[PDB]
Amino acid sequence: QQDEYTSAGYVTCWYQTGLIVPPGAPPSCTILCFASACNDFSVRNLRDTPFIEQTQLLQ
Amino acid sequence: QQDEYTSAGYVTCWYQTGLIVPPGAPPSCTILCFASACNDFSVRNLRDTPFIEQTQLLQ
Repeated sequence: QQDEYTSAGYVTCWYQTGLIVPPGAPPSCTILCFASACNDFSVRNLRDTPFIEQTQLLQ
Repeated sequence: QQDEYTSAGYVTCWYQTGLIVPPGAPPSCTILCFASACNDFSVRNLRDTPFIEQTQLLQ
């Protein structure tokens, strides 16, 4: 839960030359992003995930 | 001269994905078949060829 302190820098992508697509191909293209930690990654504490919840004993 | 006995199996070719040809190229294409025996081929007897014939002494 990063605060202004212990935060991380912005990441951005900008055109350098401009995509050059020939007449026979569609001009638009789609780029996708894959994110995985490098080998040197570590965790330090353990806590409840604030993503899943429940209300009653589900039956 | 294969009979039902000592006959050989059928050979067939089917589309797996479908030819994908881009706008700049012609959609139709032509495939050709080359047939040659592998190294292990053998013949056993000798006989007249039933493909060529004659009528008289050609002069």
